[PDB]
Amino acid sequence: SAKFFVGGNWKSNGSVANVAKLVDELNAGTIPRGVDVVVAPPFIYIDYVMQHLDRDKYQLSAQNAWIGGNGAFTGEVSAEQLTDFGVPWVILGHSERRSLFGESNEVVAKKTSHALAAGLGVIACIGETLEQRNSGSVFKVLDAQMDALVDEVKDWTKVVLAYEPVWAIGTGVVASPEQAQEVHAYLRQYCAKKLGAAVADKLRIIYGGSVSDTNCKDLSKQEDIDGFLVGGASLKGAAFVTICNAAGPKAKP
Amino acid sequence: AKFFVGGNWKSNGSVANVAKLVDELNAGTIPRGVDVVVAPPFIYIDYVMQHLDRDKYQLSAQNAWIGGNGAFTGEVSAEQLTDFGVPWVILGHSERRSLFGESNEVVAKKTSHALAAGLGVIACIGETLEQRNSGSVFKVLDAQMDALVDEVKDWTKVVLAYEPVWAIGTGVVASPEQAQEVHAYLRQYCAKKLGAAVADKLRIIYGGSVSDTNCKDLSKQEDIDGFLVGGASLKGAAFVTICNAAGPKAKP
Repeated sequence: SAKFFVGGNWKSNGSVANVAKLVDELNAGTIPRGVDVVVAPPFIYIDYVMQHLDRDKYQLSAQNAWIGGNGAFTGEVSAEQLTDFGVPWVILGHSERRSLFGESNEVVAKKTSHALAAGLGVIACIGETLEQRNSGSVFKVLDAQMDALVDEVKDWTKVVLAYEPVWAIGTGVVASPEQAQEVHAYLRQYCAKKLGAAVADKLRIIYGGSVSDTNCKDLSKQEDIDGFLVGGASLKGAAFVTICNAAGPKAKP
Repeated sequence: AKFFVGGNWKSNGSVANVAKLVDELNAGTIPRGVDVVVAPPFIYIDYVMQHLDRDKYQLSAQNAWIGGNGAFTGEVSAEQLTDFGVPWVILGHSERRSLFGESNEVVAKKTSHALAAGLGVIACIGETLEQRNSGSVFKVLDAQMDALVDEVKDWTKVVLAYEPVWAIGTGVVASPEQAQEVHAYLRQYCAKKLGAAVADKLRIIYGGSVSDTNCKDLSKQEDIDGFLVGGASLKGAAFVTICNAAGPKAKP
């Protein structure tokens, strides 16, 4: 069992007209019954998307959350401020923060366990780069990114494990179905050792490559691909709704 | 001069408190002719803008991204703030510099980028306890203020906030004479490099452990044009008191 998870990370994008336009487009789309669909607008627009996105079809998310609680931390938004505000999800550990802000695995893991205890669900992101794929380090790279999460996370009920290959995040070369499946199969039978196949067969291992309307078809057929983390297509309305429909029989109604 | 009173709520807030603070801020009266600026965390900027008094307060962002839009998970751009209605943004806060590693040049780049995007910047500077105990104070500000003068090409919409790191949450307050000495250096160092035409008009506000108690004594000093308030900005009654510390430094 794994309700298909399509995550639409808008990333640092959007105007007043565009967010209201994308809300109208996402509201006009029809999502198949039994699919978790989560949009993640940048912090300032959450109050509006919370108030204007159709509550039955989508749930909200935040693109980041502070490692600690409240206090004197300028700029950061706490994981407690979010649950009280009404946001149910948060993306922690994107490759645009592991690299550009120096967020290590132990920080992202601690960032997730603090957000879990704050009452949130975490779309915990992992993945290697072009530097690591060629050197064959994908074996170690994910096992070190994952162990930190296992070292911290104590309840995977609300965790969604996104595999974003950085050599495929912003560059448009979507990892082929047989590539992004051989990695997802690892994470499944890897979470079976540390946790236990009962938890692993229930966990959602979505995919966070360069997903579009075209290529989600052949990815969603793969066994250990339980969903998508969509970035560029999530800014286009019907482009996101198409990918939210590629679930098929993996959608528990 | 237009006495500049900032209020940086920092990583604080709830649905009740943020709402409660706007009622407390809308309640008190602000002297006729004072620039007062509050900076809630990002998620509450919508509510405050639609509830805080237009005619008595202005909004501010606690941070902005060094670049424009694009694939940057989490961050908020300077363009995303001007179209939203925000007129101000605090950049280079001492908690940003130390915890997240905002380099001296990044903070300068963040200030000129946010200026060219239609915003105004409350530029932050200051030294640590490591930097006063070794006497590196005047060297640090010269380096932090130089990098700005490099990027910033119009100081019309820039408020320069001095923030002693040793005098933040510690509770220690840079005494009225300690914070007037520094505020006077920065002015003759802005006449240095931008001429006395820019320096006299520029707003240099003090950003230490300001409260309704010790705001009366710092507001009288010569080169102190206001305050960055962090902790006392969360009490609507105490913050409006500090906004009245202006007196003749504002007038209309």
